[PDB]
Order: sequence, then C-alpha cells, then structure tokens
Amino acid sequence: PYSQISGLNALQLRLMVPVTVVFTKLPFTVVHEREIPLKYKMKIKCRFQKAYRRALDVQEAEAMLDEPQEQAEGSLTVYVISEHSSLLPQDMMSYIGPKRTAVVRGAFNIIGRRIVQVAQAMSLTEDVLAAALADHLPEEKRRPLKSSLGYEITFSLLNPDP
Repeated sequence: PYSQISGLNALQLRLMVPVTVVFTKLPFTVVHEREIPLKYKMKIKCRFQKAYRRALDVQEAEAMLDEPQEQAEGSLTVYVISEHSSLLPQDMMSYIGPKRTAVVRGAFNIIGRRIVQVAQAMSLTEDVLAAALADHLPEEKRRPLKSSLGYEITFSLLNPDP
C-alpha cells in the first residue's frame, strides 16, 4: 500500500484524555487543546475533554467514592471541592491522589484553569511526549529507556572477595 504509506507520511495524531469534572448550573464541557511544534510533517495535539458533570451523591473519601469498575486507561476524574470544605488543608488548593483521581478547590474560568493545570500535571504534558518522540522534536532528554515488547531485569550480586 504505497498510497497508504504516503498518507502515513503526514499523520495528524490527536490525543484525547477523558476527564470528568464533578462539581459540588450548566455542563459546559469545555475542551482545551494545544499542539507542540514538530520539526517534520507529523504533528500531534493533546486534547482535554472535560465533562463538567454535576454531583450524583481526603484519602478516606477517594477510597470509598471511586468505582473500580469504571476504570479506563488514560482517563482522569477530578472532583470540585468547596473553597472551605476542609477535606484538604486550607493551604493546599489542589490534591493529586493515585488511581486517576484528583480534587480541586472551588463553571468558571478561574477554576477551569486549575483543572487544566492539574490535568497537565497528571497527564499529557509537553515534556512527557518530548521524551517519547525526539527525532520530530525541534530542539539529556533521550534518557528514557526505548519502547519494546519485553524487558529483562537482572539482579547480580558482585562478590569480589569470597
């Protein structure tokens, strides 16, 4: 398939991260996306799809509210908490827990910027992909191990003087 290969020469990859924001008026479903410049024809564009769902009714909370069945790879789930909810310390405004669950104090642009910052911290920042693709980068960096179908770990104990 020479024609298909030539089409693949310029592949417009876009990456979608399903994030469901839960507030505690209008499901805005705002989408924030950006594209890091690549030196060659192939380009990428990370896309954030925020659901802005209303509530359906800190480590203690996430343990019981998170549904293990509703787990999707590369899908974040943040929870809006009150500006005085005291679930997290008042000096802490964003909480980044494990298992794709976050909490942000607070639709509005000011809070939406916080969700964007938290999502960038937890998924698909420009630096993560810069390591993955470096031949297309316009610039260390290549420290990450390369991709493979398998890896082998060997734990050797050196005993120079038995």
